[PDB]
Amino acid sequence: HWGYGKHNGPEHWHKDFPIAKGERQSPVDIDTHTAKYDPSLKPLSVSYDQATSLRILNNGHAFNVEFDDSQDKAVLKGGPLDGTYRLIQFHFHWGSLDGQGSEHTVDKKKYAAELHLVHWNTKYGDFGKAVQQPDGLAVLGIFLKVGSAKPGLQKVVDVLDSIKTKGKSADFTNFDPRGLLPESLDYWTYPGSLTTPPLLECVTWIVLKEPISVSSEQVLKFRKLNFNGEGEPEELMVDNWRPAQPLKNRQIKASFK
Ligand SMILES: Cc1ccccc1-c1ccc(S(N)(=O)=O)cc1
Ligand SMILES: [Zn+2]
Repeated sequence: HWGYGKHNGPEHWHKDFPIAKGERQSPVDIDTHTAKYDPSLKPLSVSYDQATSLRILNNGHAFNVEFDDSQDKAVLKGGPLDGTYRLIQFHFHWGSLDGQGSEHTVDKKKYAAELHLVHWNTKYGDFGKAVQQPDGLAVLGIFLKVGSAKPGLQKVVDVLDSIKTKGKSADFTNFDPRGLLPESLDYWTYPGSLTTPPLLECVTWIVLKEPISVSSEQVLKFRKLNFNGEGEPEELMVDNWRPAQPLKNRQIKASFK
């Protein structure tokens, strides 16, 4: 079934997931000149001090760093959001080359990678319920450019050898996701979807203006991961990104002038 290759990639997804051609699909191009500053947008509130990471998993499409979301430990609120969203996992999308890899683009510019911190609205009780709601998820998206290393990313990079193939997981406790954030929390926001199947239209996207810098060696190690399972022919996990989708009847709002 679905993946990122010629025969099962983004152009094919609509056959099993017709919502692929829906009215609020993600990612999108962020046209910075058309985005409107909204002075009524509140600052983001990122509360990750009590975050409890548990595990890192190669799921055959990316790797997820998973958190304990059974309590309000790591939460996102404020910004465009009403209520409290719990961090459940983060993952990345990245390219085979430094000039591609992000899902969102900025004035059509592609970054080397994009970090997604996935949160669900606690008023819906669990993640599975939340993805069935138009305001069920808040995903914080952060662009990665290649330059200096991101020290807070290195513990992720160093465990990737142990989860090379699909279905492999490793203990990944005591990781602090605060080390993945840029200085500024200025953001764009719009209503959208999951960027992989099932492509559900349940996401409030919050995309940070300021990218983080990662080193060429760090992203190189992302690209050594495998889509395949152990004992199967090696296919490098690269270019696991969906391209920009039609904006249709949506406005992107900016928290900043
Ligand atoms: C992969 C998956 C399975 C069931 C429910 C949600 C997901 C999912 C898909 C995409 C994202 S993204 N890349 O928009 O942050 C997050 C979760
Ligand atoms: Zn993602």
